[PDB]
Amino acid sequence: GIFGAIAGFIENGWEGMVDGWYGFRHQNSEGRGQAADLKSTQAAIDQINGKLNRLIGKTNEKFHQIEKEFSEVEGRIQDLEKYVEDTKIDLWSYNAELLVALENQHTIDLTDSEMNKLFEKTKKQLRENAEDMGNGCFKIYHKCDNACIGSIRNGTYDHDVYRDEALNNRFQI
Amino acid sequence: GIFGAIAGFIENGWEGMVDGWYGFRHQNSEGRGQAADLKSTQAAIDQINGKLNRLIGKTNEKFHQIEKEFSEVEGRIQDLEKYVEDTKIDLWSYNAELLVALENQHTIDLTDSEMNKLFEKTKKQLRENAEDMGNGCFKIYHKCDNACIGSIRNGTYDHDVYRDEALNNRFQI
Amino acid sequence: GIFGAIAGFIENGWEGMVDGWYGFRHQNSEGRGQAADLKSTQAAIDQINGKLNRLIGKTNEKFHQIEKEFSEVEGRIQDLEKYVEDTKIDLWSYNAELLVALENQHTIDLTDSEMNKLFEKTKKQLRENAEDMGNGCFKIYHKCDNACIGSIRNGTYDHDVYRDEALNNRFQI
Amino acid sequence: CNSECITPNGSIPNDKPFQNVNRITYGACPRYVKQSTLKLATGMRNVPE
Amino acid sequence: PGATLCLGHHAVPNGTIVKTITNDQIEVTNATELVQNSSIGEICDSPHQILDGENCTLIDALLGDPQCDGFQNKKWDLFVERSKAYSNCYPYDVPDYASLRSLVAS
Ligand SMILES: *[C@@H]1O[C@H](CO)[C@@H](O[C@@H]2O[C@H](CO)[C@@H](O[C@@H]3O[C@H](CO)[C@@H](O)[C@H](O)[C@@H]3O)[C@H](O)[C@H]2NC(C)=O)[C@H](O)[C@H]1NC(C)=O
Ligand SMILES: *[C@@H]1O[C@H](CO)[C@@H](O[C@@H]2O[C@H](CO)[C@@H](O)[C@H](O)[C@H]2NC(C)=O)[C@H](O)[C@H]1NC(C)=O
Ligand SMILES: *[C@@H]1O[C@H](CO)[C@@H](O[C@@H]2O[C@H](CO)[C@@H](O)[C@H](O)[C@H]2NC(C)=O)[C@H](O)[C@H]1NC(C)=O
Ligand SMILES: *[C@@H]1O[C@H](CO)[C@@H](O)[C@H](O)[C@H]1NC(C)=O
Ligand SMILES: *[C@@H]1O[C@H](CO)[C@@H](O)[C@H](O)[C@H]1NC(C)=O
Ligand SMILES: *[C@@H]1O[C@H](CO)[C@@H](O)[C@H](O)[C@H]1NC(C)=O
Repeated sequence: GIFGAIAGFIENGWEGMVDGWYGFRHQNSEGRGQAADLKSTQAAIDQINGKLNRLIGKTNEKFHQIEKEFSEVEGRIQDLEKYVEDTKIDLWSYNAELLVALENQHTIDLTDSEMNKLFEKTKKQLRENAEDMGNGCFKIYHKCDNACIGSIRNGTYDHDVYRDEALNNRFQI
Repeated sequence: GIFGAIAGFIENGWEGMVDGWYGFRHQNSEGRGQAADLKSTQAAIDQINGKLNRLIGKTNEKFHQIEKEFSEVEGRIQDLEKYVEDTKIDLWSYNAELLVALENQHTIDLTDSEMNKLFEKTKKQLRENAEDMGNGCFKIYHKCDNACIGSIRNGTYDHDVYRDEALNNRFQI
Repeated sequence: GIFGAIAGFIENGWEGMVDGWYGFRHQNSEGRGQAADLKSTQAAIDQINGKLNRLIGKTNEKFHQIEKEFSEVEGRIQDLEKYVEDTKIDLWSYNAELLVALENQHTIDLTDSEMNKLFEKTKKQLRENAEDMGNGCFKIYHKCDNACIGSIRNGTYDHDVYRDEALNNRFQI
Repeated sequence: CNSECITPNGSIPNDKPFQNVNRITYGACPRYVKQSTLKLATGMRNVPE
Repeated sequence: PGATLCLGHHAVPNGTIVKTITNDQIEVTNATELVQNSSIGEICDSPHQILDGENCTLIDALLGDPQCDGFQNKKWDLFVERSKAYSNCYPYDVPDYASLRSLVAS
């Protein structure tokens, strides 16, 4: 939520993208297509799995304790045993509630972060050869086939190659 | 603080804006004016009300417990009751201290976030028709009356209408 | 990590920068040089010292408590004393582990944040006179001596002085 | 009168999550803490003219 | 000519200082108190059933000290013992007084 991409300037997600968490949809003179971006996707997963690594399968061994159920009324000593237990249960129950709320806020936010970073990296790569349409898409002001499109995705796009062409188109009258 | 808008590139807040948390001040050929942005304001309020919902009116019922004041010295049993109570109180006292500091950092940061988003959304809307002066304000390189200004605020500004006009002004010699 | 500057578009840190945490490296017709930015460094330091202030030298006084070691087997009363202490110990131990993980996450991110802000501030100052090369560096499209570079760092750079020059260079064919 | 939370000092409103009135309580009560005040931000940072 | 458009945020003249993770005193636009620090000084009789012990301890009402005859067979959610309470029958003690008192209270 906090970076404002996911559920923000990105209107919604793409249900037809089943091979990654983040990616690219393009349109050009040969048609329109889609490809997942591996690095951003993996980055998000690694952080979530890190949370999982701290939380899953990490239980503490406890052995002989105090009794916690009682068949006879006894008073003072029984009051104390039960209260200790009730007190313990409430604090652990508290930590867990807080933990989940906190982990969940940070997870929506970290995923929002990864989408935005991918946007920014892409934004920067195109230099003066593209403009931000405001909804996560870029208008590319030059002919850009799949190989061209592939180069952006592959991080090998050479902005200098297209610049004259792109500039003429942007700044036409 | 963490996004760097509020108490950052936004030099300060506007005390005369009392009908919203975020908004626009403009200057043009017909004058200068101010209007709150409802959507961003509501976004900030909603998250804060969400925190309150977890915190306000949510107390736990407790009934018979242990005694906590004592008129006679008794030794072993009384030390434990007191120790149990002090321990509980210290832990609850910790969570509360931790809760508020954490909530407050997140609240300042999320509000900073919403301001930046509004800046970002607005920045994107204007395309090549405006430039960022660096202090949260944009210089718009064309005549832009109230209807024009209203359109930016209203999210209906058509960058294409003014582009020729704006570009000539930006890239003059 | 979350803003994507540190360990992100900034390929790495500079070990040779020993008089600040953030700063500038430049190259121009008179050479290439380095200067720390004092304000951003201090901003990061100030936030970290604040955490330390909550944590360092702030211990709680405790006096007479319960016994915690025992030379004889006693059963019910002894089980409870031990259980009370173990329970206490486990909860304090939990808060600390969580505290450090949380504090550490926020510190890397806040430091990432400060780096990004300095980049963003710098980006705005240069207006249309520079382009983002995508790795935290700007290509400046005009002659820029030490005094020129110094002015950017010092926040007194006048984009109007160089704008005509820069535009001719940027928008060449 | 009508109040969910009773302490030896008297009944207290139970809207707040915490309280420093008395460690002794009965009913739907805020949890006792040592602080006399804990202020939760309900607005952004204030940066006056 | 053209125009200028500035983005900004509100502020108030009477902000309140709260503590955060990185600074113990930062001014914000508004805050709320999370610690209840006062009582009205009386115990409300609703919605819980209150039984005022007056001159009688729980144990004395139990045993049937004559001045506690009014308490016979009554129920309570919360029994309130007054510091002014006193016994006025045959002098007595209760081994583990606190437990009996407790079990009856509960
Ligand atoms: C600064 O912020 C506080 C808190 O956001 C504002 O307090 C608001 O005051 C009203 C009236 O007391 C509260 O209404 C009450 O709500 C509780 C539970 O929600 C309900 O049980 C009561 O019957 C009553 O209706 C309200 O909760 C509270 N705002 C919120 C959202 O918590 C205060 O107005 C602000 N101060 C200024 C000057 O802006
Ligand atoms: C609620 O009652 C308790 C108990 O009477 C009060 O605690 C006393 O506070 C005074 C003032 O500092 C101390 O001198 C006494 O030692 C305390 N008494 C005991 C037995 O702890 C407390 O002040 C009351 N709370 C409020 C908010 O009125
Ligand atoms: C509880 O017992 C006390 C003590 O005997 C009673 O206090 C007396 O009240 C009467 C009537 O006002 C006075 O004339 C006496 O001076 C008081 N005696 C003492 C020793 O103080 C009190 O009335 C009883 N309380 C209730 C509610 O039954
Ligand atoms: C990236 O582009 C290069 C240049 O064509 C190509 O050879 C290579 O297959 C691409 N790399 C990946 C991993 O897609
Ligand atoms: C947005 O545009 C519509 C269509 O002209 C207009 O009726 C409406 O008043 C505008 N909204 C605001 C609040 O300016
Ligand atoms: C910033 O530039 C101004 C104008 O020359 C000068 O007065 C000041 O010394 C400079 N600041 C630093 C620290 O270089």
